[PDB]
Amino acid sequence: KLKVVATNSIIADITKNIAGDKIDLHSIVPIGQDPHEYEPLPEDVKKTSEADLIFYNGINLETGGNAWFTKLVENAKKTENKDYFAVSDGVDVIYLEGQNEKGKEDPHAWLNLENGIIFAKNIAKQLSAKDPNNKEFYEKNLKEYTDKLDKLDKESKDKFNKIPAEKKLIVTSEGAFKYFSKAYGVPSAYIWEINTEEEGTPEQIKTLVEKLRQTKVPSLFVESSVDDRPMKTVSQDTNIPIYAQIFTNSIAEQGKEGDSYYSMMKYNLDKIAEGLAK
Repeated sequence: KLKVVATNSIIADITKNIAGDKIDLHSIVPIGQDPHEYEPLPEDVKKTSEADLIFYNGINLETGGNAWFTKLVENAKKTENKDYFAVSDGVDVIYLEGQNEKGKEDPHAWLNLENGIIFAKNIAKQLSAKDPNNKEFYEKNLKEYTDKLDKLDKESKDKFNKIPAEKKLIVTSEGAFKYFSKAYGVPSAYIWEINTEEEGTPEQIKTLVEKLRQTKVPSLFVESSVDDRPMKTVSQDTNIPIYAQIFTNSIAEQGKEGDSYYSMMKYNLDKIAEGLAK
């Protein structure tokens, strides 16, 4: 079978929904770990060296900081846009501090569903190019999968559009929800910016408290993958409850709620639409 490597569980899950058992699939970053600044293990090196097709997020997720993915493909003698492909190719990129420069792309594109669809379309295209025998199969799965994502996307947009606008603010610890904000029409507020060295300092917490005091936002949220003590402090200091934990950069373990890209997103969308309507 085609040997495929995905850098993280979101990409791997989307890939599974396109390819089913037609491929040999290895995922590098395990469920619940952070795909930024990961350390590949020997099995990852072996699988990537053997791979026919390699998918990564791109837009600086795996190539910033320690640039682990770059090191991995260079050692594996794999070539950009021949062996390995950024599944974010084609997304409408957001830049940190709104400054369009290479390296300032915000990586968190999958947190709106239109980009999950783009991810899937890129995955299907490259599976089909490397394994034409199964092209019809990949394309059928692509349509089914992207239909599923599109329905959820439209339903969620309809819900957000109904919420009184004074309540519409997505508050999280890290500013990782800017693509979500763009797509669903819900402005972002947060304790610390992407790629900040110190997470959850007194300066940062105070800043967010002072902003939220002037708002009517009814719920805050917290990422399952961050230390929740800064947001708990913000919650206490503003008297705004934390409604839910939400997913950011990983699906959940198999069998749990959110154990696929689709169900991860449905959980997020469901909890945030619920929480902001309070």
